[PDB]
Formats: sequence, structure tokens, C-alpha cells
Amino acid sequence: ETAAAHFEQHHMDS
Amino acid sequence: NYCNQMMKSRNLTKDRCKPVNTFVHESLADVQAVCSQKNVACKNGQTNCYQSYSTMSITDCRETGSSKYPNCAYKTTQANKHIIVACEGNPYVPVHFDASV
Ligand SMILES: [Cl-]
Ligand SMILES: [Cl-]
Ligand SMILES: [Cl-]
Ligand SMILES: [Cl-]
Ligand SMILES: [Cl-]
Repeated sequence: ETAAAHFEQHHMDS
Repeated sequence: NYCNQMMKSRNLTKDRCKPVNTFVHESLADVQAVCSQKNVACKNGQTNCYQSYSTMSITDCRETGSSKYPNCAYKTTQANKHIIVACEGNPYVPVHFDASV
């Protein structure tokens, strides 16, 4: 994945 | 607990135990908005870091001292804190999570 995609997968829990 | 489940689900700990990770309980667009908020220095010496104006709901997942793969064990801490992220790209979006304060 992109760095941006990784970030959302690893940190976001809306 | 939440950390053990989410660390596994989000593919942080399926193939290792990660010492720390932070989950943010806000919308994706509200966290992406941080890249146009307050520009701050990064610890690494770069200057593509940004700090949220507001506090956000976050869960910190920190491995215990004795934890070892495969059976990772996390301490869970909930807080309302500002977040600091590194931004890059076009669109200019978060790519790393740095600190919470
Ligand atoms: Cl490991
Ligand atoms: Cl983190
Ligand atoms: Cl969202
Ligand atoms: Cl820079
Ligand atoms: Cl970076």
C-alpha cells in the first residue's frame, strides 16, 4: 500500500 | 481488549508485535484536515509535521514488557489529546503518526 493508505489502516477508527 | 483485537485486525501484529500504536476515533477527513493546521518541527529534523488545533479521541496501545510474539499483550489507554502527524504528497495528507499531546 501507499504510505497514506497505511496510515489510515493503522490509525483510523472513526 | 480493544488493542489486541484492532492491532491484529489492522495488520500490525499478525506477523510481529509492535511496541506502540495509536488509533484516532474521528473521521478520516477530520484527521486529513490536520495537514493544513499548525506546522511544527518534526523530531527527525524535517519540518513537514502538523499539530491539530483541537484535541481528538485517541486510544494508545502499548505492549507490555513481557509481551512476545505470537501472543502480543497490550495496555490500553484512552485520552483526549492533540495529534501530531507528518504530511507528504499531492494531495498533502498524513503519512506518519508522531505524537499525541
Ligand atoms: Cl516480533
Ligand atoms: Cl502511533
Ligand atoms: Cl471516515
Ligand atoms: Cl522537511
Ligand atoms: Cl515523513
